[PDB]
Amino acid sequence: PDRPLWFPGSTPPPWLDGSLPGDFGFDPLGLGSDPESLRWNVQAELVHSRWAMLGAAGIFIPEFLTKLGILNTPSWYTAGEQEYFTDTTTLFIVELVFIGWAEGRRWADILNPGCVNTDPIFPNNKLTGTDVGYPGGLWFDPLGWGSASPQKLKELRTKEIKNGRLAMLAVMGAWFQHIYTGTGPIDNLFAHLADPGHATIFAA
Amino acid sequence: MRDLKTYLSVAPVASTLWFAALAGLLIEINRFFPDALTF
Amino acid sequence: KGEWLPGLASPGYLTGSLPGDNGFDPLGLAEDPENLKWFVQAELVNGRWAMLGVAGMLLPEVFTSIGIINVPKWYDAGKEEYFASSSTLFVIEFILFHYVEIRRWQDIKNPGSVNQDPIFKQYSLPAGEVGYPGGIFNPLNFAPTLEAKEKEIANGRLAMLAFLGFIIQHNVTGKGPFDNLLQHISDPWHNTIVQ
Amino acid sequence: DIAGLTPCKDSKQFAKREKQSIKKLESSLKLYAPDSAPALAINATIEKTKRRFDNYGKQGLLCGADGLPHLIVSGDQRHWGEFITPGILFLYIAGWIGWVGRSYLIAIRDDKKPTQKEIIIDVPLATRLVFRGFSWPIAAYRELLNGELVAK
Ligand code: CLA
Ligand SMILES: CC(/C=C/C=C(C)/C=C/[C@@]12O[C@]1(C)C[C@@H](O)CC2(C)C)=C\C=C\C=C(C)\C=C\C=C(C)\C=C\[C@@]12O[C@]1(C)C[C@@H](O)CC2(C)C
Ligand SMILES: CC(/C=C/C=C(C)/C=C/[C@@]12O[C@]1(C)C[C@@H](O)CC2(C)C)=C\C=C\C=C(C)\C=C\C=C(C)\C=C\[C@@]12O[C@]1(C)C[C@@H](O)CC2(C)C
Ligand SMILES: CC1=C[C@H](O)CC(C)(C)[C@H]1/C=C/C(C)=C/C=C/C(C)=C/C=C/C=C(C)/C=C/C=C(C)/C=C/C1=C(C)C[C@H](O)CC1(C)C
Ligand SMILES: CC1=C(/C=C/C(C)=C/C=C/C(C)=C\C=C\C=C(C)\C=C\C=C(C)\C=C\C2=C(C)CCCC2(C)C)C(C)(C)CCC1
Repeated sequence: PDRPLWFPGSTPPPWLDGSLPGDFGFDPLGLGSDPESLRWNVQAELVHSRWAMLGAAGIFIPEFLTKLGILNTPSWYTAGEQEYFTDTTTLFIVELVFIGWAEGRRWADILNPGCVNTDPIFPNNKLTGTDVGYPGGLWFDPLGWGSASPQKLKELRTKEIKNGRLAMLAVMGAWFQHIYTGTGPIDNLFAHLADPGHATIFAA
Repeated sequence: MRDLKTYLSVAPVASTLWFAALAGLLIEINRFFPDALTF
Repeated sequence: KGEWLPGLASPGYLTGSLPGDNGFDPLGLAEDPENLKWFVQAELVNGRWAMLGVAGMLLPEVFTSIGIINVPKWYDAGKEEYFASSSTLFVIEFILFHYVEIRRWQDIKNPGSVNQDPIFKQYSLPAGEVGYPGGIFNPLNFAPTLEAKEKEIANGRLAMLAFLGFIIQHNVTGKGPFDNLLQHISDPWHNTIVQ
Repeated sequence: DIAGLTPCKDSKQFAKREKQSIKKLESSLKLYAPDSAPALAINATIEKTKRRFDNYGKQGLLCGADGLPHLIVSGDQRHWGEFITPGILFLYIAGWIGWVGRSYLIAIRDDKKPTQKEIIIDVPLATRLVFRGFSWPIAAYRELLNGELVAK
């Protein structure tokens, strides 16, 4: 409510208090001005953050070890085009039925916040989350680190969304660098570390 | 934003978006299954 | 009663009264109560024929594969020669169904109006629900309970799906349903919609 | 065959037409280097021409003396793909559009200023009616049977 803003001296939009984690008053196009949309965009930002972080660590760490020798994992940009134990199109069907189910229940939870906290096969199992986007329970917060004081939950979720935002620019950078340069990300960083003033986005 | 969403719903705007989507659909059906005279 | 989609608002005309109510009418086919009444009977009769047919399609193929009988595949049995011409069979099938189905029809239009024998006018079905004639159609006197009706409808919905599978699977693999299953068990990760 | 025609798969003028057509494109093809973008493109047209002619032959289309397919719409069961079948599909879609269209005018007809939802689409309402079209034969038949479809 008196927090640092993405634009010091500017005035934050009325729909952004500071009660949301990662609230820095940035929405110059009013994409979240309607409260119904702002709640949907929070959930969309949360899942974009969590997929980007898994994706970032899934392309930066494995490529970081193959550039050496600890791993031999192929280029992240081409790992999809190679063949596996079954064909790629069977893996995609198994992915949809498995991810669609998990996505379906998350969807139901967004539109009806308490309806899917109970295990449909063994109704003894239950999730523990109170807020949409933080399902809790044993399967997603087995340590109990998700249930804390609202002061710590504000920071912990701000750490969550900040790491997810950075990961989003990073993953999108890894996709763009691989097309403008011609190698992997670990190569780009060393090249820029070999000569910082010249080995950049300029080649001409 | 709600004013903008109202404008985006006005007859001409909703028509181009509807017919654009329609044209794309019919074009791609014709790229995938061209020269269909029967059925 | 049940939810086909946990957390989704059931249509308001699906009130938990019909066996098999799981709130599933997303396209609103049954909002008009008279559609609902007719579709209940239509689901019962399609599900009952699917159960007879799917059993008649799958189970004989299973018992040939075992070797206790040897009968044609279901999509070949029409070719076989029978004591009567197939056009003769069809005419008697038409005449017998025409009588029996108009009678089922009258009871939908006018419940109870056709429960008595028209020839031996001393015999009669007892009063009951449409689509559940009972009496001589229930000679073992099973209680037509809610649970029984719900199992009837679940089995009918599954057989209807299975019949859909037999049809599409045959026009894609040329073989028969128990064949598709045995072939799939062989090495499943390679024969699964690769055709 | 029907109407003195012959199957396009047996028709000499049909085959001549494919041949004259490919020869036309090959006269243009020979202008360009074989790797070039125009060569690939003209070749793409050529293969599509070949796919088309074999496809019409395999679908059972009858041809006239002109070497062109002629459609049989009379009802004959060997030619339902030429009218009955795409026609059922047209009526199904056309009725869907009209039934949805009527659903929207009825939904807004008792509103305060009804012409306001006619020049500014209530898109939320429309997304809720758009799938009423899937069952228009049953819904329209039902409104008929109980006096709801036509006014007196
Ligand atoms: C809800 C839409 C709708 C419906 C159900 C009908 C239905 C009918 N019209 Mg009508 N009509 C419409 C819109 C509609 N019309 C519009 C917009 C115009 C202006 C161009 C006309 C002009 C028109 C003429 C000039 C004639 C008819 C006639 C007829 C009758 C015979 C069928 C016919 O000729 O179609 C003809 C259809 C058209 C000429 C054009 C309409 C097609 C548009 C694209 C459909 C409406 C789209 C609408 C925007 C949907 C928005 C819904 C969304 C918000 C959810 C039938 C009662 C004829 C008749 O009276 O016969 C008895 C006749 O002579 N109509
Ligand atoms: C960054 C992007 C979002 C950027 C959007 C921001 C800027 C929008 C900013 C604004 O809207 C605001 C806020 C307010 C408005 O007023 C103004 C604007 C300016 C409009 C999301 C990317 C989201 C990117 C995420 C979702 C991608 C996850 C990808 C994972 C799954 C990848 C997995 C794999 O990479 C591995 C791990 C290994 C490989 O070998 C194989 C594969 C499969 C490739
Ligand atoms: C009749 C039944 C099949 C009976 C077949 C039997 C007699 C076969 C007999 C024979 O085999 C023998 C024994 C011997 C063989 O030699 C020959 C034949 C002659 C072949 C199939 C019905 C099959 C019935 C089908 C599968 C019905 C599926 C419809 C479902 C999916 C509708 C879903 C939804 O409609 C809801 C409910 C509401 C909406 O809101 C949403 C949507 C999605 C629209
Ligand atoms: C009323 C009466 C009265 C008296 O009193 C008494 C009594 C006698 C008791 C009664 C009678 C009754 C009876 C008749 C019953 C019958 C039933 C059956 C038929 C069922 C089926 C039932 C049916 C069923 C469900 C069906 C199911 C099916 C399945 C899923 C299938 C699967 C399949 C698939 C697809 C394909 C592959 O490849 C193969 C398989 C895997 C194999
Ligand atoms: C078969 C055939 C044929 C013929 C045909 C005929 C001859 C027909 C006729 C027809 C007729 C003679 C008709 C009539 C009709 C009438 C009327 C009376 C109608 C009306 C309608 C309505 C009323 C509608 C409504 C609606 C709907 C339903 C939906 C949409 C919307 C609307 C509203 C429009 C031919 C040879 C071609 C071909 C082959 C096949």
